[PDB]
Amino acid sequence: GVPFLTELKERFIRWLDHDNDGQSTFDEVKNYIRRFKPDVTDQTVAAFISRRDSNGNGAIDFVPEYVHDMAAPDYTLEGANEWFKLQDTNDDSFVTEAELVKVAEAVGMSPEEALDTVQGYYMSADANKDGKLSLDEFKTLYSP
Ligand SMILES: [Sr+2]
Ligand SMILES: [Sr+2]
Ligand SMILES: [Sr+2]
Ligand SMILES: [Sr+2]
Ligand SMILES: [Sr+2]
Ligand SMILES: [Sr+2]
Ligand SMILES: [Sr+2]
Ligand SMILES: [Sr+2]
Repeated sequence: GVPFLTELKERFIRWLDHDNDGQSTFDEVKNYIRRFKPDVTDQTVAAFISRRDSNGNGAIDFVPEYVHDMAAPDYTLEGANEWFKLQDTNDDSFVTEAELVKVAEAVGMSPEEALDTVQGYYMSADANKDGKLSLDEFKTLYSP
């Protein structure tokens, strides 16, 4: 569906551009990802910016880039993999229940809200019940 542009802006400010200058520069994207992957590498942060940076100015611009990306959200494996990798705190190519719960708490959920999100919705994709998601399990969460 179509997002509320005013909410997109409030989200962009609160997550990526605290100063509302219209750009999310390196240290801003890093402070964003560090909330939930505290030992995120500088190169991960750079690749996140590059997928969004259509004008090549090394920054995520609210306009046109954030609005373009968010106005028409769509599924791709590459896009799903980016969030998978950011939740894979130990980079072992699985997201465990505990990693997903810690990320949920880090982005502002209470302990019980985080547990109920992960143990309900996320683990519904755990086809072999081993307590963790592969990329192939995780990607199914985009098409309930
Ligand atoms: Sr200020
Ligand atoms: Sr900024
Ligand atoms: Sr990283
Ligand atoms: Sr840009
Ligand atoms: Sr992991
Ligand atoms: Sr369950
Ligand atoms: Sr599994
Ligand atoms: Sr589906």
